[PDB]
Amino acid sequence: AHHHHHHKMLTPAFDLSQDPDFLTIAIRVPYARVSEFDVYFEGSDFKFYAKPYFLRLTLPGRIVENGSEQGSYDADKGIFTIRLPKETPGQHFEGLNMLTAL
Repeated sequence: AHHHHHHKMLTPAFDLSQDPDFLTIAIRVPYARVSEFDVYFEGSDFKFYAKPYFLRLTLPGRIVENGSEQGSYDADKGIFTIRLPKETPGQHFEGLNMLTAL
């Protein structure tokens, strides 16, 4: 037997990874109705916009603003990736596996 639970802006699924220089956020946007996306970051705050998607995260550490962030999109897979430079090089961000949309 199957039971489905259903609980409009969408919150996108996403996957996180890191190395000592960057935090990488890969955002699943298959149902995007735009081909232009906007990202804002400030300290540990992260926002991503692409109608109908909105994603806000509080990151486990801070990101530096110096224009060195790296954005790219894969139209085949429907995934936007942003690499965000760590304010403290070598800081290992903890608990990424349980980070959840604000």
